[PDB]
Amino acid sequence: STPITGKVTAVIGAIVDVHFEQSELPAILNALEIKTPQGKLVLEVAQHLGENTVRTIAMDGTEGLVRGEKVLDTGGPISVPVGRETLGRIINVIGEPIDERGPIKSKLRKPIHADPPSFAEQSTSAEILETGIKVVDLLAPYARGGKIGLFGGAGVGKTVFIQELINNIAKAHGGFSVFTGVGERTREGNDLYREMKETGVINLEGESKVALVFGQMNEPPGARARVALTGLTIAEYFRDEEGQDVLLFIDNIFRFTQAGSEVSALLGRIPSAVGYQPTLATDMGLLQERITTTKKGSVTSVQAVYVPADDLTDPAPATTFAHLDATTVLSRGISELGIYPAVDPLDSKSRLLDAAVVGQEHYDVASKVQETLQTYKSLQDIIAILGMDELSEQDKLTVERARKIQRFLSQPFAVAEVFTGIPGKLVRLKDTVASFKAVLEGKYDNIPEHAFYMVGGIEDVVAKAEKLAA
Amino acid sequence: QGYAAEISARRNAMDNASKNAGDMINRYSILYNRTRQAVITNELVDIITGASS
Amino acid sequence: EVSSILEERIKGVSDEANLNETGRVLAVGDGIARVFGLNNIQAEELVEFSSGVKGMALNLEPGQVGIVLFGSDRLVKEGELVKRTGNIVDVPVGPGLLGRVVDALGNPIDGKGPIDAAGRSRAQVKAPGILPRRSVHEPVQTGLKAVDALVPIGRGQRELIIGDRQTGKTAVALDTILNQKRWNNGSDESKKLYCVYVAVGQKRSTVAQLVQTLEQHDAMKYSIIVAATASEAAPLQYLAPFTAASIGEWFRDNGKHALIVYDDLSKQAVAYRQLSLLLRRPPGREAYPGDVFYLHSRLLERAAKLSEKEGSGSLTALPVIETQGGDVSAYIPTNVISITDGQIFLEAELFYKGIRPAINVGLSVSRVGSAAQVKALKQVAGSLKLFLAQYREVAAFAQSDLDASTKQTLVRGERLTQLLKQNQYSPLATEEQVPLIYAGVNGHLDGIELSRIGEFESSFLSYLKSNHNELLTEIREKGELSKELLASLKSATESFVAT
Repeated sequence: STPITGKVTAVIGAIVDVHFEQSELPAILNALEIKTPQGKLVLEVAQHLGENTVRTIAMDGTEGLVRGEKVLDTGGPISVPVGRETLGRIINVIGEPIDERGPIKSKLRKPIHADPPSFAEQSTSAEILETGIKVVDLLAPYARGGKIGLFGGAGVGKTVFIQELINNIAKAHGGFSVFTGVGERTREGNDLYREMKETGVINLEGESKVALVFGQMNEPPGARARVALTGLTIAEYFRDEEGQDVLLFIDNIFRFTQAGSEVSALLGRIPSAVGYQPTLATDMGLLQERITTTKKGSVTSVQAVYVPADDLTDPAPATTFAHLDATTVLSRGISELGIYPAVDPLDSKSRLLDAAVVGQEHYDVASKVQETLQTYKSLQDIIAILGMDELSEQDKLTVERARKIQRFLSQPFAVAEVFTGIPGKLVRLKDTVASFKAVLEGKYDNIPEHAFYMVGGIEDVVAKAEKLAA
Repeated sequence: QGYAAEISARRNAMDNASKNAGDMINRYSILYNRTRQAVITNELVDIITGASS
Repeated sequence: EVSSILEERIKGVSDEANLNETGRVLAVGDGIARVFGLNNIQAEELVEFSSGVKGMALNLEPGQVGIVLFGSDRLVKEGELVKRTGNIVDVPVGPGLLGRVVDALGNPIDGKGPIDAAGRSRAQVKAPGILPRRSVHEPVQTGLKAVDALVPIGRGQRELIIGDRQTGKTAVALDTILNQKRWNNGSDESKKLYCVYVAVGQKRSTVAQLVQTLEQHDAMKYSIIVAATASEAAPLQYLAPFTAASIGEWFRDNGKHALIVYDDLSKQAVAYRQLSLLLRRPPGREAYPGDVFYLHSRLLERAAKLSEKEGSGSLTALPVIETQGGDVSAYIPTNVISITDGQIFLEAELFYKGIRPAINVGLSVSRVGSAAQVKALKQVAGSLKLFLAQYREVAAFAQSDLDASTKQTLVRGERLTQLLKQNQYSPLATEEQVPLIYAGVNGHLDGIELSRIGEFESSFLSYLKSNHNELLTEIREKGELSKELLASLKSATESFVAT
């Protein structure tokens, strides 16, 4: 054995400090393993405290550690398995196959901490992903190589949205994907595992076109923090070394922020505003910066974000808010109105919604939608008390058009056939631009309002008009 | 006679409404101001408690 | 070629000499290495570790000198030589920095070879005093019609760009940079504003987009972009505006003009919080570092307008502050609002309502005001301020049986508001700002229906160019509107409106 043997000195909470013997001190961010009857606890060295005492964060349960129990050093940051043999595994924070397909047949391991690609490396891009979801396509399209971000509330139908997105985007995407789950419920986990086994994305006879890194919220406070990192490294291997495009997806990334709050507190750093870690900015930065479209390849993150108590002024959603390219804020109110997807049309902004980028026609149609809806929102107060009994002829037309546009957003989804039962609908990008254009022009202002509820394109609006006619 | 009385009443009524609303603005303004102060203090105490340890 | 350059480089490193002072890290945690040693260390001096990371020594504590690491934690490891660089934080400054994207240290991150610089100047030097400063007196035309008329911006006076989160705040700023191309290109050296944009805490992808956009509008050639990206370590982020100010000083001192746009000071604040709390310096209000008012005030007062004694330089500044949910009572916004000398308040609702730039006319103020504004533009847009004021007040009355007077206001007001929109990422010359605004002011465009206002605008410009580019040239060069010029203009507008 190595003369690198440490004896645990304090099993505190997750913080467990080890007291290595003379000159050999494992460097900050390396990974220590303590052989245990459980298996291997991996502890990440996180401070050096002087006098040959390192202070490490546990990544597995700390119960049963016996003070003074010998600690071996791996010698580098938690080293995952990476490969094309990582497709169709479910690997956990410490990178062990937790799906019991037997040993991951990896050729390489890589560190979980690797510096983001330099300023020189960055390369601008702007290509338009076709979500196939009406609200998304028209009013804030997503872009390939971007950092798409599914910001939304607590239980505002986040799961439904994510499920639809996986169905569309994943199948469409050419490259592999890594679906990485940071701290989401194991009920949700099993559903996702099952769902993509059914959809054949994970084909355990064939070769899966996706990998999984599920760390779930029953895992020790430390592990939740660096589980996100574990996932990043699988994506990096694909992006760089294997040169293919990727489509990393992480869920819910607020949980990454939240996780960081916990291990900050335990490490004993004086808590900052609204209890977030002092390292709040830089921790967001390390995750976000790493995932970007280099000249090597392209990785398009789609990150769910959970807005605690539906207040997006809270420091944790707000910190995340900056980094992501194409925000879509799913709001509770819009959900309550019955509009599914619940994306709030007046709050979704994409930075690649620019007139040149999306084309002049797309731009004009979408600009007109935004103004029409926004006016309606402004008028909402007047309508509430005074009534529509002093709203002008123009205003009455604006209310009517806006109400029609407002409910034109709802579209039944393919995974909402068990949540609804109206067959899912995916409209083309071109079709969405056209269909909304017609509505705005007032070409279908003769159609009754309920025929815009849960329909596809304009053709469907006409079809529902006939249905009502009967 | 009626139409004039009606519109005259509506003017009178909406005028009294504006006054009543003003009073509510002032009352809730004081509540707002206090509430704002309280949040700053309460938050501050939490930070202090942490540092003190 | 490249081989020759490498051969030059190996030759270009020489053997060293005995290096005074050393430390051994006592404990390194949290990016706050605390080193025991460094007997004589100047406060805030740059110290270089064995590993190769650089740090500065913010806390000189009674027995240990607390270096803050400018890179990843992993680099330094407990006990290891900590060399004393011996020069307090300084960054290369010079005329030569024009056109290079440089990081906080000053190293070229654009990869266009070594930064040629004419001095290295310290990054904490104190602001111009009472007698050095002479009051603002030279317009800076940002080229956005709304900024230039509604809220004039003059040389050497900081004015905030405080607005709601990701309402394309940066766009309003970037527009200013583009318009400076018009004056810049020429040969009048008492007209060139050499802008420096300081991107603090923005993702590397965003700053790459910035770089490309500037190159696209052929604007890198009077731009220096100090970029300390989100990835970069919290000390680098901390020193990023301070460093930037020093880059600006070369311009100010040498007597050019320049505008440094600190984007966004809201993130600067967050970085200072991270440093202070991690160094265990006492916490303070809203968990922001105790002296946070003092930090922001130091940065923003380096901007000034030098007296004619001191070479008549300037250093306009434009901090950008991100208002979290528009709560302008928040501690970091409130401090900055006090420090600054003006505000432009971009409102999210307006942005949504299609008014882009989304300057809320009511809640913006210019405190240096009429000192700026081209004399011509001042004359024909005093009215514009007053008209819009009425339109705001009479706005809510737009919900019946309305007086003719009220209706007149509404027609004029709606048309003006529509008129002041400016297509994103394109500036508009001052010589065409004065004509366009003239039309609205004189009420010629009151008759034109709202949908055609936009079409009219472009048409008016082409019409002005064809019919009387003599008129335009006179407006541009004379820069003051004489009654005879206003006469010609009235005629021109009449002719244009008729067609």
